[PDB]
Amino acid sequence: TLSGQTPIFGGSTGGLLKKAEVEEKYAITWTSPKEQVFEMPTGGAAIMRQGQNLLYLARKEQCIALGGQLRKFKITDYKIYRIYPNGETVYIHPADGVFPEKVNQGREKVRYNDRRIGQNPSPSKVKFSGIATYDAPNS
Amino acid sequence: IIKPFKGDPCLGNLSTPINDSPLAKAFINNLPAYRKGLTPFMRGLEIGMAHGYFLVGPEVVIGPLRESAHGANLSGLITAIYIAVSACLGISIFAITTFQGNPKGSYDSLRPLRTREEWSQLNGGIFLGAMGGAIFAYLLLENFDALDAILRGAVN
Amino acid sequence: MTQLTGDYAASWLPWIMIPLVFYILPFPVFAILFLWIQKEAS
Amino acid sequence: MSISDTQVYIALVVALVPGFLAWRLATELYK
Amino acid sequence: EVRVVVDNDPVPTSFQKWSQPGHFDRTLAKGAKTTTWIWNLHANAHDFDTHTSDLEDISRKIFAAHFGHLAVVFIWLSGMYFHGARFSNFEAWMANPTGIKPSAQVVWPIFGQEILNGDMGGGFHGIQITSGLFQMWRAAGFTNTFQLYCTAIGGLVMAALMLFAGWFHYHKRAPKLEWFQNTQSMLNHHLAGLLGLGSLGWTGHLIHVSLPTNKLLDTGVALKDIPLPHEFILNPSLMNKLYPHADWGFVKGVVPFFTLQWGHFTDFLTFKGGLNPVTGGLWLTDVAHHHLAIAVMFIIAGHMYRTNWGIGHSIKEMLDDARTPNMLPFLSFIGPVGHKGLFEVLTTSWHAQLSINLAMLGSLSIIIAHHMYAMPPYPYLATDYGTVVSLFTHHVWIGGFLIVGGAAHAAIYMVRDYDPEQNFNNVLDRVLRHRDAIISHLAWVCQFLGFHSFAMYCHNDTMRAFGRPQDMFSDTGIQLQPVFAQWLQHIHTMTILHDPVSYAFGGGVVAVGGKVAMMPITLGTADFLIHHIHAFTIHVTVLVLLKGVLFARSSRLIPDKANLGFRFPCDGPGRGGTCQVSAWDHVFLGLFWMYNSLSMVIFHFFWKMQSDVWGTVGADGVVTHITGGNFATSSITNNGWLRDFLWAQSTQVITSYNTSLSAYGLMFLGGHFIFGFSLMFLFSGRGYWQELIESIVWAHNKLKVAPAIQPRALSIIHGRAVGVAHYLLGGIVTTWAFFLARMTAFG
Amino acid sequence: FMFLITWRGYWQELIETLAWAHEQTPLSFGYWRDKPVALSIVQARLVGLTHFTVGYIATYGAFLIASTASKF
Amino acid sequence: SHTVKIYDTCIGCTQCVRACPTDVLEMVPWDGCRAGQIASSPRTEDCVGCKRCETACPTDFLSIRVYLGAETTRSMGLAY
Amino acid sequence: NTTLVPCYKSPAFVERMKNAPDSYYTTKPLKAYSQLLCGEDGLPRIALDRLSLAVDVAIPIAIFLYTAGFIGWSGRSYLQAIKKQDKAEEKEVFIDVPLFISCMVMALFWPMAVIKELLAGELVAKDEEIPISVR
Ligand code: CLA
Ligand code: CLA
Ligand code: CLA
Ligand SMILES: CC1=C(C/C=C(\C)CCC[C@H](C)CCC[C@H](C)CCCC(C)C)C(=O)c2ccccc2C1=O
Ligand code: SF4
Ligand code: SF4
Ligand SMILES: [Ca+2]
Repeated sequence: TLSGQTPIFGGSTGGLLKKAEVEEKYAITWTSPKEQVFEMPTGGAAIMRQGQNLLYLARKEQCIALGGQLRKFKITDYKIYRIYPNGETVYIHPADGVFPEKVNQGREKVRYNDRRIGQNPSPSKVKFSGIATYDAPNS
Repeated sequence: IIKPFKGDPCLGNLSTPINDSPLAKAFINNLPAYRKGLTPFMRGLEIGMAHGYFLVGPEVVIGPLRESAHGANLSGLITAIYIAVSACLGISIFAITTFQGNPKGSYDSLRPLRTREEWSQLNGGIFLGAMGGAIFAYLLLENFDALDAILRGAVN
Repeated sequence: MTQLTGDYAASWLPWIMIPLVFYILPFPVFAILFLWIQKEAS
Repeated sequence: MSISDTQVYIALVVALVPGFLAWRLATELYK
Repeated sequence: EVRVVVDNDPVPTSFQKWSQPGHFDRTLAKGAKTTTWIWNLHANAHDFDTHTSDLEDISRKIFAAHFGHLAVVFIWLSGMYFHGARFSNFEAWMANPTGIKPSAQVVWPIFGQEILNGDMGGGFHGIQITSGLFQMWRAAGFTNTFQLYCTAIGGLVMAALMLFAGWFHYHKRAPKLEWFQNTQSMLNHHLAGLLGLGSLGWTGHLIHVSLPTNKLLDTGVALKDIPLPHEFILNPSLMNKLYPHADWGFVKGVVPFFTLQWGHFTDFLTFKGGLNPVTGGLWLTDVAHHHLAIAVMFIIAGHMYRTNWGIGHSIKEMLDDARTPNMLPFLSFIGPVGHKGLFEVLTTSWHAQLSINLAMLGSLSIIIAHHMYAMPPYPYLATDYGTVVSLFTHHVWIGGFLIVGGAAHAAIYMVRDYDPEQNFNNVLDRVLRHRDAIISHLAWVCQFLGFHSFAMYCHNDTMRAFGRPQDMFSDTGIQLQPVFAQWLQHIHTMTILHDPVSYAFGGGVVAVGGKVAMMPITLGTADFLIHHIHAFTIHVTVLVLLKGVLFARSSRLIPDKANLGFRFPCDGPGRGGTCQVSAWDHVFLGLFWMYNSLSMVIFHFFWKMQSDVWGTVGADGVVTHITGGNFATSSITNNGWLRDFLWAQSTQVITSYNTSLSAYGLMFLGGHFIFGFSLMFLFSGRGYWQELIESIVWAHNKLKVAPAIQPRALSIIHGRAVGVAHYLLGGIVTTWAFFLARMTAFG
Repeated sequence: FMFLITWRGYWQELIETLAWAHEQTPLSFGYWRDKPVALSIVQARLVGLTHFTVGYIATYGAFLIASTASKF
Repeated sequence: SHTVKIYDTCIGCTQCVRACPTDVLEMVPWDGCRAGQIASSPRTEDCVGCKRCETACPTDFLSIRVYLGAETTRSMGLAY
Repeated sequence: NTTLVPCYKSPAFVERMKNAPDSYYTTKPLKAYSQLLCGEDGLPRIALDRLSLAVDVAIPIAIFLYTAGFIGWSGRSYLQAIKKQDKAEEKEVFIDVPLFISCMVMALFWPMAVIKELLAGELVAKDEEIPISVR
């Protein structure tokens, strides 16, 4: 699962709302070799600890805007979770342990078209059909 | 001092002297919307009566009928009937339409009426509340010349 | 004059049809038109 | 010479025939 | 230590970089690929914080560009004194400041535009100026046009002095960073040396040039008999029939000041507190005493901060001591840090200093506009009705642009110069930590006031059309009296010394000759309703601008907004659409709202003055105002603003063809063009326009006349900046042409 | 002109603020069934063209009617 | 729930993956480039729609598209 | 043919010459408008007749359209000059005025220089060398 001490943050207003209790809630988890201060994605500034840190955010763009901030503090070990309200913590970033910029094997060409972009079919080819013109199984 | 909301720095509120005082917490949590140990009819009956009583106010002295006396208090009552019919229409319409699988979230405070049998009982309270109050302030306004006398000793 | 009268036939009929379709019936109508907009499928 | 008092009430019940048939069409078009 | 440090010759002086435009940005110096390089060269020429990175080299560019700016004001200030010297009727106006109209700026005889040379009285043909220069030179003691000419010469040699000092302090002796960062020493010399010695120098001019000259001009010496101002110092017996309670000698007349027998000055340093009933302005004895109490208070307050002699205050210690062991207990909510780390904000970044110096200079220029109509300071200013309105309207617009600039650089500070290291839990961190509670309650009071100021104008508009004038918010129907503002008009007339200061409050009608200078401005329901239009439009102007300052870092939409920049169009069509999420597009939207706010301040002024203040007095005592009590009854419906103000008072700019007000009728209609022209850039987007250049580039590539500077449509930000630069130009010049055609058809 | 000059992300950060003040206030027992968003990009072009058109027609169809039925 | 398709004009410069704020794209191995990579979008349910991957693609008439489709609660960025 | 009487015997134009100022704008340019056709309100109209205003309308055509195609031909022959020098990116901002004047005096006889490129086929670019869209 997840664990860690929360950073020294004096409370905010841009934090979690009733969506985080009812639908989904994200959690970033990093570790720091320093008692440094960083900028919160929910507005303000907080002091991260020296052990395992743990911060609950509301949506995934707030975690990776924070994850792109820790990479400028030379902290590139963060794990992002997604916490459903029944307690199910899935682990979503980075999925394979490796960052999505550098290539790993076993990964799949998912949502890939084997044509140029300019040779997509016309929307009159797909008239009264279920598919869109960018799905288009020919080439 | 302003600390985070119930000890959670990640929640989006602050434990400020307005929402987390001793006074303003014991005033809000004792208003009939939040008072502990009330059936939802008695919540709505007390919420309604405080609202029918004042809503006849702004139409009997600055309304279109303010020049007369007997017809002024009718147009102030007729207003608070229509304000409180169309508001108690809107909360039967609210509970029909929000309790279908998401009872304000099954998974929490400031909205402790999450059942649809606790809201259909509330709607019966605000209707009979806001029209007992609309009549009590109507019977105290059409009988105002008879109530100026008994509060001045003019009736011996 | 100082009053809304009607010389036309059935002059009592705008007296009730103008409050009906404009401020008495639409809040019922906006309730019924809200109960199928926000009605759930299963 | 305007129309009578009854001719208004005659028009109101004749226009229930395209008022109900407008409901048969609006639901057969499956709102 | 507060010592001086410079740098000997840091920058060479050559025309080598004038041949390479765009040298400051690295992407602009590599060539002009498209026509966006043309526009990016001017949008980045003064962004000195992006040319370099170090604050030592930025602050030398700031300091040397102020000198080249001061050398631009001195060119314009030598053009106002030169036009009063050679192309004016200042001789004919000083003899008779009632019948002769103030005019400079004659027009050349070409293209038939000499019809603008209307008759100004006394055979002078020119344009009636409404800038108040003539009423200001009379208060300075100018009598002949030679003294105006050698002020315009003396400013041209002061422009070449200030232009030489910008070359000298960037190319020869440029200061270092620790010379700019002693702002305690700077406040000592600006309070005492600039604002204290400036109002001590001016109170020496007033009592030696202005107070003798304006005393003899009230007896009507008709500009032969008046002496030149050096003859009141060279001949000290000449200033003894005037002001006889003093001695007026070179050493013998000063010694009442040092022996503290200041009753010898009580005839030319008064505390009368009223308007001069022969001229209309304030007493120049009352003004000369005023600058002496200002120069004392500023030279005193310039010895507050600590330079290198130990004694004095330090702002570093005063800011860092406002934590919360030591506050008042009802405002002890601002942090155990307090505002430590805030002297490092206003010293290590010039955008933090510019946002305070613009909002203070903006709010000063509206306080100035509100005081020069109610306490008119110049002789024959208050009765020149074209000058009273064109000086209120000028400094309201000037002082409202600077407010929006004070909220632009309070947003460039957050995107660029904001540091979460030095601002942990201080008074600026704690504002961003609750910024959805500032904006929630601001967007409610903008909403509370929009219903209770504007929808009460729609209630009155419907009751007046219904034929129910007893049901609307009138002085005859449902009265809304300004209870707390009618009471301050009662206080400021029951505390009078013996003359009623500011006749706007009450008591007396100053009616110096012909027209009326000042009258009581009473307040009814039409003044209650219009001060809440101003309260509503100021709050939405704040709400637009404060939303761009607090949400310049991040939001719930884009949590990495400070990495996209200050001036970016959007973050794509995602999240439903995120156009105008930047901090720039809240300055852009707060410029329309500054416009709507200040155009109702100058419309409340222009109609309340005409109906309740200005007018003419007869031989009995009653006053017939310009529109005649029109504001009280008809300014409560905005059909009355349409009919009784915009339609009925534009009969002087509509019917201003074939006459001498002909240019105001053209600027009125040329103004309506630029407003409607602005809506091409505001309403449409650049993807239509880029896809329209491509069909026009084709017709040039066909005829082989295509350019290599490739034609691109303007940016998204650049297309919004030219849609607000035209709305705020053609909406101002149509009000400038209406305020001035209406009042220079009367006087 | 509000729907044509102001664009969508001015209003999404403002509805995000009024939806904060609704969740954190007492005695406000309503709650949105579907979350308030600022209405979309190609919608406010249509919502701001509907008012431009109606205000073009209510103004000229009241000037043409009243400047002919009064001064014939 | 948008639709991020990726076409074979890719060059494997990884610039769309570094520009994505929500980690929708990732680099998988391929044979038709010198980097041997091509982008793929496995987390298209996290597509916020912002088309920031489209401004970073350097191929002319870019090799990645975002087709804005049926928007949901995580494809519209609602923290409430 | 029309009711546009000349301004000599128009009974509404002679009042514009009766009460008028002098200076330079309503005396000599007003007696030069006397040979112009003017309607029933004394304002000189511009009609199109066969021969009485054949060259009277063709002087504003031929004088303008020469120095309309004199600005255009010196701007076209300058952009073609700086593209054979392979420096057109930087010569369009910094105008090489010894060449722009040389391409101006080559455009002084442009009607006998355009038709030397029409019959030679060098005025237009051919359709397979011009950038277009997906059509
Ligand atoms: C569609 C044509 C049309 C229109 C524009 C109107 C308009 C009006 N009628 Mg009506 N009316 C109509 C047809 C119409 N009528 C017909 C055919 C009848 C005979 C039954 C009537 C009988 C009638 C009476 C008795 C009265 C009016 C009155 C009025 C006025 C106020 C509305 C109201 O309160 O009464 C309510 C309207 C009805 C009871 C009947 C209207 C329904 C008709 C049959 C069809 C309209 C529906 C329409 C097709 C919906 C499509 C539009 C939608 C897609 C947006 C208003 C000017 C009042 C008046 O006189 O004002 C002083 C009044 O009391 N009408
Ligand atoms: C409180 C300061 C103050 C005030 C009220 C005035 C007022 C006046 N001055 Mg002035 N002056 C001042 C300071 C001031 N001065 C200083 C510091 C200098 C030297 C830089 C001068 C140099 C000067 C000259 C050369 C002239 C005047 C003139 C005048 C008269 C013209 C009208 C006007 O200025 O608009 C009203 C102005 C204001 C309402 C405020 C002005 C801005 C000051 C600097 C604000 C200072 C901040 C203050 C401590 C905070 C108090 C808050 C307050 C602003 C509401 C007028 C009575 C003219 C004159 O002589 O008339 C006969 C004239 O020619 N003054
Ligand atoms: C005249 C046109 C117009 C109107 C009516 C508005 C109205 C509004 N603007 Mg807007 N704006 C406009 C032009 C207009 N604007 C233009 C041209 C721009 C271009 C730059 C803007 C840019 C702008 C910005 C940037 C902002 C606003 C905001 C607002 C809201 C302010 C809150 C308020 O005042 O509550 C009061 C409501 C009114 C004043 C509207 C009139 C109310 C009528 C008279 C009562 C209606 C009666 C009844 C309810 C009708 C129901 C009948 C039924 C049959 C339906 C408000 C609804 C601000 C906001 O969001 O507030 C929080 C905001 O920040 N505006
Ligand atoms: C009209 C318009 C354009 C097109 C605007 C253009 C092309 C700017 C026009 C400026 C012209 C091109 C000035 C160029 C002058 C030349 C240098 C010629 C002068 C040479 C002589 C002086 C010799 C946009 O790009 C745009 C973008 C976003 C929103 C709205 C709009 C918009 O409304
Ligand atoms: S889409 Fe862009 S970043 Fe991804 S492989 Fe293609 S060129 Fe490289
Ligand atoms: S739309 Fe946004 S989140 Fe989706 S792939 Fe493009 S940049 Fe990434
Ligand atoms: Ca009434």
